Amino acid sequence: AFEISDFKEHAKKKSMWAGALNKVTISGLMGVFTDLMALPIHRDHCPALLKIFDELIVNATDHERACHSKTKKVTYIKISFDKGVFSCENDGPGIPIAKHEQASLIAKRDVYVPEVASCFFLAGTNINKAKDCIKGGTNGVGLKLAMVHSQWAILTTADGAQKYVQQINQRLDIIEPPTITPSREMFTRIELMPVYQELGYAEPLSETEQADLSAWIYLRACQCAAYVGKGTTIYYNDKPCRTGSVMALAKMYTLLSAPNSTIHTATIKADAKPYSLHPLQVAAVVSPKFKKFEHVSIINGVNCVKGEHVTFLKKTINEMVIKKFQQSCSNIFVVIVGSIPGIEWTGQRKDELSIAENVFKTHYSIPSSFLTSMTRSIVDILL
Amino acid sequence: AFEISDFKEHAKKKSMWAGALNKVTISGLMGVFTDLMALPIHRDHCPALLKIFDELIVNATDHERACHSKTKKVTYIKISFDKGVFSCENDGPGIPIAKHEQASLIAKRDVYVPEVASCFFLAGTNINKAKDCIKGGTNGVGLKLAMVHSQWAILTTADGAQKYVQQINQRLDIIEPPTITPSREMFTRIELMPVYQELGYAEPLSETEQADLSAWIYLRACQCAAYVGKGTTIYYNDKPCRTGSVMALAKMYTLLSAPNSTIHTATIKADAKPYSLHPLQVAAVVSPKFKKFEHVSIINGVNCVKGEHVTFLKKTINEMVIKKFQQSCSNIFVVIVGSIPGIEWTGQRKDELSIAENVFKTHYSIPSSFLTSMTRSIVDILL
Ligand SMILES: Nc1ncnc2c1ncn2[C@@H]1O[C@H](COP(=O)(O)OP(=O)(O)NP(=O)(O)O)[C@@H](O)[C@H]1O
Ligand SMILES: Nc1ncnc2c1ncn2[C@@H]1O[C@H](COP(=O)(O)OP(=O)(O)NP(=O)(O)O)[C@@H](O)[C@H]1O
Ligand SMILES: [Mg+2]
Ligand SMILES: [Mg+2]
Repeated sequence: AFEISDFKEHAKKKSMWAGALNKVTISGLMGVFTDLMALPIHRDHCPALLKIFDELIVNATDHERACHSKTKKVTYIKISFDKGVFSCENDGPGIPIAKHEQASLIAKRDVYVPEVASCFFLAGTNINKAKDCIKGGTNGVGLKLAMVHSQWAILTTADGAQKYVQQINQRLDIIEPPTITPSREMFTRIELMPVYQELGYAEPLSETEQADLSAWIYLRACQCAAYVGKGTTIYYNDKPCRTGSVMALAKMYTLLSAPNSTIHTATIKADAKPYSLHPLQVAAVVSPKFKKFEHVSIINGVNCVKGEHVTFLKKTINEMVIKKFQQSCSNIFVVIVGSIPGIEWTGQRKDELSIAENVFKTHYSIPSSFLTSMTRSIVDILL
Repeated sequence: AFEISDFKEHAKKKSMWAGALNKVTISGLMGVFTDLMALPIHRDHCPALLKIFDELIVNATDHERACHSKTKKVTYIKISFDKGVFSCENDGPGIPIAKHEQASLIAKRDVYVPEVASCFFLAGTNINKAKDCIKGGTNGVGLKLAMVHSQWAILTTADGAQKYVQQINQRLDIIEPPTITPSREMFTRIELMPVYQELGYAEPLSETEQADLSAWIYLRACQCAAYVGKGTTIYYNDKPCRTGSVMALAKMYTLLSAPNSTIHTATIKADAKPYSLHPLQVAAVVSPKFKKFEHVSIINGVNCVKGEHVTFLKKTINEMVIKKFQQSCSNIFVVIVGSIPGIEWTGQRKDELSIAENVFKTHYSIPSSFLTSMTRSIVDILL
């Protein structure tokens, strides 16, 4: 009756890794539709499926970030979705094409670094992460979840001297030996076909499933375009995602509900390292048409739905609004994008970040001009 | 640079398993203080520490529940907290005192079932859980997290014929061989000393840390008292937790803010199995003094902060309120306690449950008398 599972079988059965493994109601689910307009998707979807995509996307946005290591130059992240096949490719240095001595002993066969990265659970370059490292990745798990939910997958990486191609098939059951050839290219690509039918979807995807998933991925790519460094262009199905600022994100999310609106902007800064290395970009819209407070937070490349950084903004605005009114956040839509050192995620899904609220009180300052303009707009509505 | 971790080392370093491993701001943190009054704890605390306690408590509440197995009779759950030492004991059948053949081969030594339960990750009786099983436990992880965050721990279990005592020390590094003796007792006890200092606390606990943690545990025990079956009494430091109904919970949470209030009650039922086996108990208070909607949900023994069961209640009330007003949830405090089959938790912490919203629409009915009285109270406030 007491059973012992391995990681691979556990991940196919257990919602704890990536969320539910069939379709459920995902409150707040959005996608982008073509001007770009973010719109709700009021149909049930599988959280673990969307997480396949997210794990690959955050791995790509992580790559340009140095954590006490040599700088890496990434000029593109290319995301593709067609005929059910999903791929994500970025340049910058490839995953090292070299034998991993420890994994080879554990496996009793030659195992190269990219196979460790994609096939070994609890394995990666962030196992001993510094508290100030602002990569989203931390557990050495996410890429393996993508593989375990794929009927077939191909990892291709090149390092400027060699290219490494490896098939990882049947939900990680069948790892084929890699093919290594000479090459002058340099990139990392993951291409896969999710187990759609096992996750509740039609085989092949229905028209509506395809449209919803494409819209979700496109919006995730647009979020990345605002987060990544100035040198990186994001593409979705070869089209550049032209949402490189928090203002552009705010406009896309409010185009239906409050077109031609004022966008209040702020760069929230800190004086002391490590916080001073990481300004937070903010854009907000205030409208009486908004039914409840909403934020979109892209923190360390992750779409965060809950965290004390939001509360810091809301409480600071509220204090001012109460004062000005006496002479409060339900009319606000706010976008917050940037890196925060020292946060801890509450699960592999990275839905919620955890931190002492006093980090923001001690270290960060919200510009008075933004607070004053937000307060004026909110009070006008209240009155 | 690419490192491979084992589960034990990963759990000591990674917030994904139990939450942050030092003190952070936990919005909504509450404890009970002595009449019983639930009050906020406005000090940062370590989520993983509180999760040690929760994992043991949910294991105890799970024990009486049959999932297509023989019925188990549990008459008590005794929780203790003194001098930093935490223990949880329940009766009912003990963990089997028998050699585990598979674990013994993996370990190359004699390993008994209770050592598998407490020391092997991804191991337990719920690995192949039926979708209709309403135990909180699912992953085969929680007890190991308790051990990995203990400087010392003792597992004691008895099966009516033998007693098994095993020391599990130094954050799972040092598993001592068990001592097995004849016995007529029958129970399962876990006693441990958390690694307080490593988790941010004083050694020994400060007066305030001790008071906060005791209050948190006591409130968690009171929540259990409303969830468990009629035959089980919950004790905290030997005192019975006299909060056996949702009404008693609602009163304790509103005693400071709205004493002597009306408590609206409902039992939400479904007609079809498996849902019809699991009525949901509800108690709500409506007051203009409440600043925002709040719920306390004990679902499958777990304190759930987010789930579509709440949304089902809010939307049903809102529809009525809009209609009656025209001739809405911020004045509500609501307690919901019961089992829901087919939910999936989003992480090991079980903060959020996932389900299709249509489960409630199709299967469950909220009594009209409760909806009507709630609506009258809410509309009176609006007007
Ligand atoms: N697109 C990529 N480009 C370059 N290196 C990559 C890429 N994707 C993954 N890697 C490497 O492969 C490792 C394993 O990835 P992954 O399993 O996602 O773990 P992680 O990103 O470190 N942590 P997490 O995603 O929180 O589980 C990473 O640590 C990187 O070193
Ligand atoms: N108090 C207890 N009384 C009896 N059996 C217990 C008790 N605690 C744990 N067990 C058994 O030990 C197993 C391992 O517990 P645990 O590691 O918490 O896993 P789980 O409860 O099945 N799943 P999860 O808590 O979601 O990780 C359980 O499946 C039970 O069979
Ligand atoms: Mg990753
Ligand atoms: Mg458990």
